[PDB]
Amino acid sequence: SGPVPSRARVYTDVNTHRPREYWDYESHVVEWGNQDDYQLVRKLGRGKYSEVFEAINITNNEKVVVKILKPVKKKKIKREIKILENLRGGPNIITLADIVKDPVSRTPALVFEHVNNTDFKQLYQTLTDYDIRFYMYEILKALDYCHSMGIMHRDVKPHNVMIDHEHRKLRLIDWGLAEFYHPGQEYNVRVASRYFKGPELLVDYQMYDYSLDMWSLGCMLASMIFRKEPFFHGHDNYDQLVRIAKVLGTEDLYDYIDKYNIELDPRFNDILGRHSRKRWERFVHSENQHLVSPEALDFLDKLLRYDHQSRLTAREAMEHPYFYTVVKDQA
Ligand SMILES: NCCCCn1cc(CCn2nc3c(Br)c(Br)c(Br)c(Br)c3n2)nn1
Ligand SMILES: [Cl-]
Repeated sequence: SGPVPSRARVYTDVNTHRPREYWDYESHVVEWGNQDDYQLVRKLGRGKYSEVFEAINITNNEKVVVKILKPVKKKKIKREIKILENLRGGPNIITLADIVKDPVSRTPALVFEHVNNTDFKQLYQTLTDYDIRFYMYEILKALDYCHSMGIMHRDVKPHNVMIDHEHRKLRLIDWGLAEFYHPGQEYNVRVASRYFKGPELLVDYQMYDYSLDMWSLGCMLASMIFRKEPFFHGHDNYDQLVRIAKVLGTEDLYDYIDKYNIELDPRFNDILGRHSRKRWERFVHSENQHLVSPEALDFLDKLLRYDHQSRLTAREAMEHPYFYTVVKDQA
């Protein structure tokens, strides 16, 4: 008996109703510009599968960010580009400015709009209760859009969220793991970062959807309001589930496994054990209480679910009382 199939509650067939070329990214033709149009100023960091540089466009003298791609399948490069082009102009989505190759190394490079970003290691420790609600709302705008455009991000984490706190603007970046959602498709579970992997990835359930991003959002929200980074601190993919089980309890976990008839890895049986579902007040203490509210806990609780079908959609999340003040001020 194989695993029970699954479909997305929302935006299920959006890609099917679009032209083939929208999602069939393998056939997409790429027009490569010249890297000589950009002069690298300084290195912004050594990314996961790239080298990221701040650069200036010598044509119009404007600051950009050049992301030199590390050698990956051309198929995946076309995917990231096509997804970036499909989402351009969208709310809080990073803007792909250009696509170039170095004249010598012939190495593919992506050029993005610049964002005056403050790292979350320095920023998140300063954010107020409102700041969290505000920026969470901005990410939801991005998630709701890309989900509506038939795209899972599959790598939602603080490092992929550039925040210009001075101008209160937010950009969701790094779409290299993003993929088009098609109903019935079995996806690779080896995506996202370990601390932000959804349970479906940890138990190897391949037929997931947009709701994967909502779990990652939940992990982010938990780490911010509780000031515990990361919230689920596992030492590997297996222990990660154990860390989650020690919070959400093992009862809902095994029910989740039974519902989708998931064949659990033989390793899991001993390390999981038996754990109760903890109350969120346990994580509330003297230093984080000013960020924790009954609305926040209610909203967080509806993001962090084993059953991906039972998690809030992005739009549902935006309509939560947690964001009532934010919505009002944006009018
Ligand atoms: N934990 C120690 C601190 C070092 C880690 N770290 C990572 C970063 C982010 C660097 N960065 N900025 C980017 C901008 Br702006 C754009 Br636009 C794009 Br696209 C990318 Br990819 C960026 N990466 N800071 N500290
Ligand atoms: Cl959604």
